[PDB]
Amino acid sequence: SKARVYADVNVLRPKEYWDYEALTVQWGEQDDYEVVRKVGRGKYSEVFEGINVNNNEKCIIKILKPVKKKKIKREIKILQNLCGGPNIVKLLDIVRDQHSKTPSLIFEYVNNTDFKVLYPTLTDYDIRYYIYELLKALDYCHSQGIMHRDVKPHNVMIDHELRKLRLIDWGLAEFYHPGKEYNVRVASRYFKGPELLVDLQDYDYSLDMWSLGCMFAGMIFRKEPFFYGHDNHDQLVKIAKVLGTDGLNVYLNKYRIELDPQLEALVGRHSRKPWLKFMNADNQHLVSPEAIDFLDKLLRYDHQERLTALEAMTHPYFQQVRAAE
Amino acid sequence: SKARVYADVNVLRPKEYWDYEALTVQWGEQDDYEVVRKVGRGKYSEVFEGINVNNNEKCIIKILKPVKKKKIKREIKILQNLCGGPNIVKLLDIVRDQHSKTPSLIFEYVNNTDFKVLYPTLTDYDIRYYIYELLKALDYCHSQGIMHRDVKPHNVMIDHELRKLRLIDWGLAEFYHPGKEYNVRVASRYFKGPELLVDLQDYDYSLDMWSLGCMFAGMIFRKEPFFYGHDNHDQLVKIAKVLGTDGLNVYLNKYRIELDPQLEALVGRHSRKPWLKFMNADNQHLVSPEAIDFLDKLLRYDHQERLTALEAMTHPYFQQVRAAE
Ligand SMILES: CSc1nc2c(Br)c(Br)c(Br)c(Br)c2[nH]1
Ligand SMILES: CSc1nc2c(Br)c(Br)c(Br)c(Br)c2[nH]1
Repeated sequence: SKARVYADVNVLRPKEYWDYEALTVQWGEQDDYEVVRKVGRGKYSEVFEGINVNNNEKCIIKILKPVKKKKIKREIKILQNLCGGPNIVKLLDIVRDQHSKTPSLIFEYVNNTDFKVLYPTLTDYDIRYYIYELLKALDYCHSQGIMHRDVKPHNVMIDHELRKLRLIDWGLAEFYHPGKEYNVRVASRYFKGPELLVDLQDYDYSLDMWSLGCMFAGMIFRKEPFFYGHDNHDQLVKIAKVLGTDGLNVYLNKYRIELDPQLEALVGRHSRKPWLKFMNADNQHLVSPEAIDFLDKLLRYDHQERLTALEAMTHPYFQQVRAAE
Repeated sequence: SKARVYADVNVLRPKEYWDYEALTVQWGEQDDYEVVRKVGRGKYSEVFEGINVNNNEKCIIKILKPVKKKKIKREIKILQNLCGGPNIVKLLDIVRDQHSKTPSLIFEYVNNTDFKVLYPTLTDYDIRYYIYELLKALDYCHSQGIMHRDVKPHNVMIDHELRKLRLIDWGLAEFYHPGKEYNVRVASRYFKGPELLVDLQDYDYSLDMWSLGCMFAGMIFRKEPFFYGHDNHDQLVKIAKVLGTDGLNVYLNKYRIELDPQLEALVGRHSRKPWLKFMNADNQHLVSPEAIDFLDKLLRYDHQERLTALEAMTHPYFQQVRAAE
């Protein structure tokens, strides 16, 4: 498999663009930034709102829990290539604890409103708008040869008042290389594309669209996560129970990929579930023919069938938002 | 039915934008333009290359065969609204024979190469490129609330050397009005969308995409016309024999449209014909998974399922052309 778009970005760019292991970090002053209050935390870092001692501007300090120098160079190089692009979290500085080497990435500040409390307030248009904004981030990084590999609400910071959105956490992000096999233990479970659940290692930008699709199904259907699987195997089961297994079968055959006997019998056989069957009084006003049509073109077993970010932005669903533009 | 996009363009614009009957033509000097040589001719006009006596710049003089003042105002008003837009034939002046009222529309000159001789020379990329260019014309007029209703090679002037393309002949063009029934005797037969063949009068911009789809199938498969039907009825037969009749059935049912018993039994029952079954040594190099995928998304019975012009431009098929941009 090869990405249907932006497949040669890296092959035509200077090696120093993608050769992240060959990055020599320019550490700044661990001082210019003061932690003001812990505002978040993944298992790969603790996050705090912070102040830039110099200009007093707010900032976000991401202190990294012991990371292999090679992975940090990846996240850093990726942040550097995408810095300036639409809705990409701006990396303002890299610093380190003098005494112990602990890295902290300094980013632009985003007065974010956690999704668990923001999404239920979102109007039909709001969702359309924000998803749209997220699509600019995605189409942009994809156009730079980068797979985020970790799309999800948690990684989409949103300032509702300013309507400013930023795709964050490029720690699981990777450069796309035509015909390269990648680890399928990326992205959060509930957003893991089928290809990740069936060890189809030669994936691409499309991985993200599925993630987005999951995030979108969650927002319109008000069901977060949309595919709540306790474990990777069960994750493929929550999917098959929605997309149907015959679709899965076609996917598996097209890419000559087998399934492990155990999971195989666990995913059993399920008929495709109409998207409208997820509709209820609570989300009826967010569901629409276009929302369904857009979502249907996102959640495709075949990563090759999924809408590319650029195509998603032109789907009529986004027409009103584009018109405001 | 209502267009999935640009549906409210006219409803939000000043009435003088679409009220073409209320146009008061500003006739110029029938003199400034001299016919140099007949270069074309439809049944609604004779076309000649011409010279602008003033600046000596070449021009195209379209002398209209007796037209109802109401239709001329339509073509003229439409040409005026779209003048300046991407690849839209530029209307430079409207004049009239003093002695007899015969109208002549003066347009920009295009050193065109008839398609019957140009297309066979076109490379894979050339086709992609030109179709792309045509899509800008289409997405633009559609975004102004106008249905061309007559897309076809004959109406796409092309200067291969300059790679300049213009969508011409807006004589069958009309303003789009949400929920309005239009005459289905528009566009040339071989490019008539199914909706035109089954009297689905509430069509929209999508009509054009089918036309384009036909033109595209002709160019990649080297089969002009692609759907060669001797008459409107037989036109729906050449289609059903390709898209299959069950698809047709779904279309007919969704829009509660019956078929006339006569044609009904004439279209009989046919299975869908894989697009790749139109491939042969002569067009093999122009056919590709993306070309097929793009075409498949154009030739849909359901005008609502067809790619909108804006969506077609973002289809991976056009990726290389967009990259050159
Ligand atoms: C889970 S709470 C949280 N808020 C964040 C903001 Br605002 C930014 Br900007 C960045 Br970078 C990260 Br990482 C964040 N993590
Ligand atoms: C069929 S030959 C022909 N060539 C044309 C050119 Br060049 C232009 Br510009 C326009 Br407007 C029209 Br109508 C044309 N008709």
